[PDB]
Amino acid sequence: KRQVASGRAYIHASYNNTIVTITDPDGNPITWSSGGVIGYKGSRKGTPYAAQLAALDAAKKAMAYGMQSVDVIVRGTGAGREQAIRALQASGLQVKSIVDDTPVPHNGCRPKKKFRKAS
Amino acid sequence: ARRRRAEVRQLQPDLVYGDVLVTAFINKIMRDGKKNLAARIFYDACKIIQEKTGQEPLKVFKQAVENVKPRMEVRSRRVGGANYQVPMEVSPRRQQSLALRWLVQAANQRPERRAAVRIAHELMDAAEGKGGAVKKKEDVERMAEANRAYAHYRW
Amino acid sequence: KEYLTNERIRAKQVRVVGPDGKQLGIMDTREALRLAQEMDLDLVLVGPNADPPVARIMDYSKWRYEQQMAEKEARKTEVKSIKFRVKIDEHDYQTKLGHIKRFLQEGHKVKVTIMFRGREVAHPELGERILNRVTEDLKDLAVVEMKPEMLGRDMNMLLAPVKV
Amino acid sequence: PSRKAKVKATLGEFDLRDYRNVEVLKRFLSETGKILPRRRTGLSAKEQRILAKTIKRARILGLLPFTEKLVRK
RNA sequence: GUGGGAGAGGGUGGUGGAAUUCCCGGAGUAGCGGUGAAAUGCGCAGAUACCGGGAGGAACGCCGAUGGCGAAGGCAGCCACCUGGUCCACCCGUGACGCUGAGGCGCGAAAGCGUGGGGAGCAAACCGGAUUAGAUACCCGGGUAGUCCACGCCCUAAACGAUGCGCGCUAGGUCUCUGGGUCUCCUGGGGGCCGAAGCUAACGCGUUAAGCGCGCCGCCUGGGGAGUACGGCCGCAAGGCUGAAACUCAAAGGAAUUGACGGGGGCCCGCACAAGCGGUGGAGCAUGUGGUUUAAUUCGAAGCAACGCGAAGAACCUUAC
RNA sequence: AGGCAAGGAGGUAAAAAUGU
RNA sequence: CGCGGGGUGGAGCAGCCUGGUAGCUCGUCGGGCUCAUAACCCGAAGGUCGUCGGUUCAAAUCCGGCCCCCGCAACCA
Ligand SMILES: [Mg+2]
Repeated sequence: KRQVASGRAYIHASYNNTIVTITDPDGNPITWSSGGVIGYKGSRKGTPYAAQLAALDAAKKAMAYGMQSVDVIVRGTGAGREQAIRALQASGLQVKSIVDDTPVPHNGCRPKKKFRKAS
Repeated sequence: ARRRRAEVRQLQPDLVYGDVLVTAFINKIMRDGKKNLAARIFYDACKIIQEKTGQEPLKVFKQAVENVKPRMEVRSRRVGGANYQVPMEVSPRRQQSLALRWLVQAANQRPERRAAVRIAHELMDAAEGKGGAVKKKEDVERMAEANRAYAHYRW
Repeated sequence: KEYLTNERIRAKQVRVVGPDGKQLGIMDTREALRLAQEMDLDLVLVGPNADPPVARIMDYSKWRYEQQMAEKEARKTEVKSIKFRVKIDEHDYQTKLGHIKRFLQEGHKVKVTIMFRGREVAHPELGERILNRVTEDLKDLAVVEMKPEMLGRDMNMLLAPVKV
Repeated sequence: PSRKAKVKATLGEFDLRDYRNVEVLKRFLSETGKILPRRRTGLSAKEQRILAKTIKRARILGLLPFTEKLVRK
């Protein structure tokens, strides 16, 4: 319904699901695909093959909206972000440059009890 | 078992074709220790094949073998507390063995009277692209690329 | 509890049950599918191996959700269990009683199991005496269902609430 | 373990306490807005500390990137 | 004293982005979140993820260290201020002015509690859901006190180098910082690591000693009773300090040493698993066993390693009953 | 491209109670 | 009896609600883990859905009778 040709890919990479959101040169997204879109409702939700599949799905979706040029933003390290990256590279997609941006706080609030003991 | 890579076995080649594959197949066919009965059966099957699909009865066999082969096969490992199916590659030798086994299995779960007949039909099927062994191979293949979820454990 | 959905019936004469209770009669698969499409629903095969195969025009996902909920609620509404002994004393007994009471209040069935070993001679007797006393104590919020059941070396008492 | 591009030695003579010069300290912030350590910088403890202070000042100003983004991977 | 020098030392006044969450605007859709697995949980009044803006509140990633400061608790964005101690060089001044410290005053993490503010995250109590035989727990989702600031208390501690402070002396080496130097190497002052002597119950320590001394204080006098009871004192209260007995037992304790074990780490092995064929387990029977029964079912064998075993020959005999 | 590494990762993450 | 909700493996229920599919938890039975027990693991035995019918091709289920039971109603006299 929309279209833009140039743009970004965002990979939020958590434990439980490797989420891929694909977006325009401004910042408003076109489509997003997850492990739970193509099955995978569980622990295997957060799994490298699953992530790869999700990425592929996202790419396909992008291709339907007439999308060519893609810049890569990895946000974090969930289990298969590398796999996802590889998939993206593969898809016959105009894969530009690879960029890693962490939402690591510059020591902010003391987190939950599963990031605790790691101080 | 943790020492040696332990040897893949040597077979004395065939007494009609001069091919170790054939001998292996015969051995596989052989339950209860009667090669000198099962080899006759194999010969009969070959003859039947020759009669029906006007092909070389060695060539047909080879074709069947080629058809029944899996490239990504599935295995069993307990990781995380729970057992997950692990899909990975097959060594050529091992793959061949597997194929042979599956052909054998197909032969024993076919319909007709004399075993020779069943074996012949199975061979024909394999040559074509369908059958029981072929079906099993396909199933195996499907089991991989669907459970490739846990294919981050190459072992 | 699993059946084949949408175009997935491998038949060329599927009998169409509508969304109300009707028997619409003996129809095609394609026609059934079209009917399903018309109501914004899907086609479920509820009795697959007969003469004319069964096409029920229902909502599948919702049905399955309902089924899953049913399966859940039934098991978890629960049986909660306490394991005593032959030789039981006072404070411990009181504690156990309290626990049982708490469980009852929660809204769950109570089960009193005893673990036996050492001369099956006056094992049923003491077991009965203690268990019956327990029952007597909690004949305010709990009642008796399966009376003292020593079945070899497996004694079990089942206790159900007064106001669930 | 860092052993080919000793970041102290390659860049010549200068002052540590000059924060308006950004290309001089561009050596010292790594790929991200992260400082290089003693195994990478090749500075005296005291000297290193001074450098860090300077970098912090620069960050507060703006000149040197506060948090950058890791290109290539 | 002059002359420097390092420092997250301490307080006061700011302010810097990353992050979080909140709230809008966008665009977007069916799940997200979670986990050993899941469920609660939130999401079609459109969540999550994604960009734009702010609203807040905390804490400050890297540098960062095994480092530095402080008496100790402790202390880290960064600046500014006020301000501690310290260390050196000069040996310039004073001329034994020192060292300790019963009491006392003073500080004194974190929690608590009072009063008011703030309130994002976290998060006792508390409610959930799972785990479970039971779960008041670990796992997961909320969530209030509280964390934060201010005043005022409290004042305990693995307040620990489990090592009081002061000085002197007694082999080195090595790294670490920090100063002075005639600056490939000295010299001082810290912080570690390895060790001469020596000590010590050893482990260890070993110019930062637990060595060898002296000085002065603190406390020890078996464990448990018990940091309790009584009193006294302090505290708004929690409690704290101070500190017994009666009784009661022949051990309480430490170091190591063998071994034993470990749901400790490495390396190996075995038909141990895997890979493979085919059985037992199911059918019937053949046995032997348990069990019962019975006049007697002779006796023993007990997880592997008892169970087609002693029995490699029970009609009598055997043969014990 | 390797020789040995120096680091950031997420897989190990089954739960296991006693004595006739 | 007046009205409504249901009777399901030995006991409690999921299915009834969309007509085909009756499962699970506990109890009995046996083995195995084990040094033994607990749990555990795996099964065996155990219902035709109170039940008679009808509807329906297939009834647990839609529906009616009856048993009933429960809950209520036994009120103004
Ligand atoms: Mg048992």
